[PDB]
Amino acid sequence: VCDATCSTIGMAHYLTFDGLKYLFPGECQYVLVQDYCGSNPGTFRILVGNKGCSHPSVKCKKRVTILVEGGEIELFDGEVNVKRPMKDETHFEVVESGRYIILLLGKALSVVWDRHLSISVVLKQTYQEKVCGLCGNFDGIQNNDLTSSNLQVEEDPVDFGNSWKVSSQCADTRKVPLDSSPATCHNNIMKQTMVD
Amino acid sequence: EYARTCAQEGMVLYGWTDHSACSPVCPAGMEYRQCVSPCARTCQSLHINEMCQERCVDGCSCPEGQLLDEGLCVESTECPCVH
Amino acid sequence: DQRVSMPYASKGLYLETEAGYYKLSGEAYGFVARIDGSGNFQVLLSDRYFNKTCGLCGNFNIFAEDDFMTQEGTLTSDPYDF
Ligand SMILES: *[C@@H]1O[C@H](CO)[C@@H](O)[C@H](O)[C@H]1NC(C)=O
Ligand SMILES: [Ca+2]
Ligand SMILES: [Ca+2]
Repeated sequence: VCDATCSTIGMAHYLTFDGLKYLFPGECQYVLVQDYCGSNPGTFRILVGNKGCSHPSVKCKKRVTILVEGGEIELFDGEVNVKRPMKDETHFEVVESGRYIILLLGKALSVVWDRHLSISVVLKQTYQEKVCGLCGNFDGIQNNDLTSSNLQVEEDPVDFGNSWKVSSQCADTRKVPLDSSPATCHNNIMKQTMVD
Repeated sequence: EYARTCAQEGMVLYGWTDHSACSPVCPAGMEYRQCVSPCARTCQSLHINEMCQERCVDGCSCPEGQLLDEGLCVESTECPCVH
Repeated sequence: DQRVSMPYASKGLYLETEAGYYKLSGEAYGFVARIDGSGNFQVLLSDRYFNKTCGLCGNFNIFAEDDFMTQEGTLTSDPYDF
């Protein structure tokens, strides 16, 4: 079994480990992936937080706070910041090479950041259903990645990620009416072809 | 006002409303605490911690148990589910 | 004019309730507003506007006597016409 990979393709889209693109425009902070899931120790708690990102635009500068080995290292605005160094510094590593920030944290964990929006965490064969969050469980089963925090599969992802917000009192997102055209391309068929 | 104005300066006061015979108004189930955390552990919440290192803010909040659920204080046993 | 529900988070302004009291946070723009049940406006504002702002809550300088500088900019003794 190979090494799976989350992703945030664009502003509000999410690709699971087992592979499931889904749409989720959010504005609160959310649990992308963690280990503290059900009946586990709960080593790492990768989080993500966007702001003004329900509608993609030049806005939506992401914030990412990753919580491993009792540390607090986070990133946004081009650079990474250590708010609390973690204990075992030996596994720590940062490779600013090319356009990316490649970022290891251990034997079976690695993060990649395009400096702009994308979040491509890479997990090894170790876990095999030891995680949960917005990327699913990493079990191989591809249609059980929408197991909400209240432990049931949901059919509608906009309700799913609402189950994974951190601040349980911020504004949950709105069920958008479904259409093939976003706001600008809505009734702008001319533009809609040029973009196509 | 004088309570908060001192509190903002970096020196907070405590329990002054106990004998003042005036408490600020709040809805049912809550009354005025002083220096409650903003991250009120509510009912339908994820059990994560040590992100809410924010400063401490005054205001009214639930009793010791009686978790928040939709603008009221309800006992922790009866936390519903949502779908 | 369209009455919206609450909470509400558009355009980087999180419109939330805290401790049973309503809050409007503009941390990107460096302010936090709120109201209590009785109705008491409060504005926590970032030191970025030190010596910069001027309105009804006076300038964010150190001095507490000069902070009536009118919309033209005039130290007016009166707290009323200001
Ligand atoms: C405020 O700005 C004015 C005009 O630039 C300057 O003359 C003055 O020294 C400043 N005062 C403070 C307290 O920064
Ligand atoms: Ca799965
Ligand atoms: Ca002043």
